[PDB]
Amino acid sequence: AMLSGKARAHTNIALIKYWGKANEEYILPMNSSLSLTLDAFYTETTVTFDAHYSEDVFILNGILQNEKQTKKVKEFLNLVRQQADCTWFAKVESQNFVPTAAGLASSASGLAALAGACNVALGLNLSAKDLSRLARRGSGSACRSIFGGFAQWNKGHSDETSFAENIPANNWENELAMLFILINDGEKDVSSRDGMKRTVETSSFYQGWLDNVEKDLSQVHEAIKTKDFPRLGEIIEANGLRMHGTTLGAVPPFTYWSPGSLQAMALVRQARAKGIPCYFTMDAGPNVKVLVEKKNLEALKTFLSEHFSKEQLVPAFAGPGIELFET
Amino acid sequence: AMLSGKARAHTNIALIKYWGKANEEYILPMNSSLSLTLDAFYTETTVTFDAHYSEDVFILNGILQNEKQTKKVKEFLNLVRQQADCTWFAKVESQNFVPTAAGLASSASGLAALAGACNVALGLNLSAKDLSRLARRGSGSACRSIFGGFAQWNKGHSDETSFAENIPANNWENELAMLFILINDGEKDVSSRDGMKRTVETSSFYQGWLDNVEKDLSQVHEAIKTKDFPRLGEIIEANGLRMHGTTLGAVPPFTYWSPGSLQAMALVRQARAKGIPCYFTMDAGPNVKVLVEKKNLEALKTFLSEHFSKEQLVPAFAGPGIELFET
Ligand SMILES: Nc1ncnc2c1ncn2[C@@H]1O[C@H](COP(=O)(O)OP(=O)(O)CP(=O)(O)O)[C@@H](O)[C@H]1O
Ligand SMILES: Nc1ncnc2c1ncn2[C@@H]1O[C@H](COP(=O)(O)OP(=O)(O)CP(=O)(O)O)[C@@H](O)[C@H]1O
Ligand SMILES: C[C@@](O)(CCOP(=O)(O)OP(=O)(O)O)CC(=O)O
Ligand SMILES: C[C@@](O)(CCOP(=O)(O)OP(=O)(O)O)CC(=O)O
Ligand SMILES: [Mg+2]
Ligand SMILES: [Mg+2]
Repeated sequence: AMLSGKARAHTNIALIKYWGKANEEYILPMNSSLSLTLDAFYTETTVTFDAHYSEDVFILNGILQNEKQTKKVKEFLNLVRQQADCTWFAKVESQNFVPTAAGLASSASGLAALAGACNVALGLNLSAKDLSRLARRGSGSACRSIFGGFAQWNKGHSDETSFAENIPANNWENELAMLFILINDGEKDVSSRDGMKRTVETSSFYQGWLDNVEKDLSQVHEAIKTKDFPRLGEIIEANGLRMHGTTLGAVPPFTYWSPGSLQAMALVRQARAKGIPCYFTMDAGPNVKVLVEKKNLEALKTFLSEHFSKEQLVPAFAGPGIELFET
Repeated sequence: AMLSGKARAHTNIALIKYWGKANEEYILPMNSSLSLTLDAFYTETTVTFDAHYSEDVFILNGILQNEKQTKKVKEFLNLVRQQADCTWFAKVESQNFVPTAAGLASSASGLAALAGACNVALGLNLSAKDLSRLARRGSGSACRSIFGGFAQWNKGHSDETSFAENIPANNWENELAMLFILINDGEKDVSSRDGMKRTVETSSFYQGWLDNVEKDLSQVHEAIKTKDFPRLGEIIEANGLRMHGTTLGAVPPFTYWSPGSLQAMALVRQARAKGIPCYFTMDAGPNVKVLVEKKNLEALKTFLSEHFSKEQLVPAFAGPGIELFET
């Protein structure tokens, strides 16, 4: 009496940020977002539901995860089980294909992969849209990893209308790259879920954030239509900076930046001034991702080696949507 | 046919920031502010108006200043001359008593001192209030350096009603200190005048800044009345962070922070967690000022030597208002 399934899902990085929930229980977002799915970084996950299991078990890179480390996994299992009316404990075994000690965020690829594996195990037979909705409920950013290339998460107004979709771009995503700059001098960081909640509830800058998301999204779409990279880059760099601005107005205020983050951001500006078109973005942590055209990627990598070891500079390209496998 | 005068004025650091002009021509501020005048850092200035001078001349620490370096000085001379109906070119000789290469902001102490010296030379015989109004027109933050200890700049609504005054605190300012952490890894920085203008005109976060200044000011006043240092510190640290937040929402966005600024801010947080009550604040540049009680200053200095040379840690205490001298 067992049911099992497997999936592989790639990470995505938001160019227009999701920051703050309109509904915390269903992870309905206050604003729509837009991401690029990447090839380099991904998660492979198997799940087994078995009547003979005695508790939920989560293994990550071969290491048994403790209660706190399993929290998003455990909550997703309960909600997928309630949706299937399944009463069995599960075993989740996941492997993250990210660079050693990089400290990448893996909730997007991990919960997306877990959602795909559960869809297979429990025979839910979900469409891509409904698979995105399911993964949304484990982690908002996971719903975009269902899709490859550019994807948009439409905020919607309901569990039924909040989900992601691919954005066709005439293969423009295949001309682009993202160079990760790995920064480790970071303080202990508020989780994305807790930080965005504190920002929604207390930041005097959050209305300014909301008032600007939709125009940024429209201009990303216009830029994609004309393959206008400097225009894309200027929009997404300011969007990310605006997102981080909101945490300095929270109560108490906080920042995700480390000293190295600022050095990296300053160097991106110098690279642009030397004529290398490239634009930075940060999520809920100190790493700095640099959006650049493929033709300019080695120039950018060379320039940045003056201050960062080669271990600290990891390129990624456009990647595919989720893949499901039977066991 | 010559007229001369001299003044000494001390720097002040704003605990509640002035950020943005409601009227650029007269430097009427969008919000009121509140500062501590310091003992360690000051400017001495002599001015001579002479019918036989052939142009305005500004000497700073014995170095002839070029046109761009003289701009605020030159503009103040023209406006004080128009107020006296004086037609003579001037020579300004100023010396800044600040630490070598520290990169301290000297417009407050320098324009205040210049205003005091011109008041003497031209026999304007100004009250402290009217001297504050005069200095306001050269540089907003200079109007607070007329006064010692705590001073408030009331935004007013007119050239007549915008000026600073001392805040009596039952000598509480004499129990306090400010430890400067000198940071030099800073990019080339937008001037305070240009940055605050860009923030007023373009930042989506500026309304959030305005909406919070008056409650911060009220709570500083309540804290002064009860000599409640942790309450003072929490208010002013968040006020400063909110000020810097506004520049990340400007168009284009920018920051005054350097990598070292963030390291310093993180270390202040660690110091507080080790039980040292201290609170940071930054102006339009990378240096970090740390407000601390005198009894806790050497503990703070010791703790911080783990990451900064002793040249980088300069203490200051409460200081006096402006002093005028005849020639
Ligand atoms: N490969 C994986 N497979 C399944 N679940 C995973 C996983 N990697 C992480 N998780 C789950 O996601 C949780 C971490 O997600 P969370 O969103 O809080 O952090 P993160 O890594 O995405 C950085 P941030 O908090 O800034 O978004 C882990 O505690 C675990 O429950
Ligand atoms: N000791 C002094 N005496 C007279 N004028 C002085 C002076 N020191 C500086 N100044 C004047 O003030 C100008 C600098 O003021 P400004 O406000 O732009 O810079 P600042 O040193 O206060 C840092 P910030 O721009 O961040 O406030 C100088 O160019 C000069 O005109
Ligand atoms: C900063 C971000 O990466 C936010 C990541 O937050 P999460 O998606 O991890 O949060 P939950 O929805 O609460 O699970 C920006 C983005 O991915 O859009
Ligand atoms: C960041 C601040 O130090 C602003 C200093 O700005 P200035 O007073 O130098 O600007 P102008 O009025 O245009 O001369 C905060 C403060 O002193 O209140
Ligand atoms: Mg995450
Ligand atoms: Mg100044």
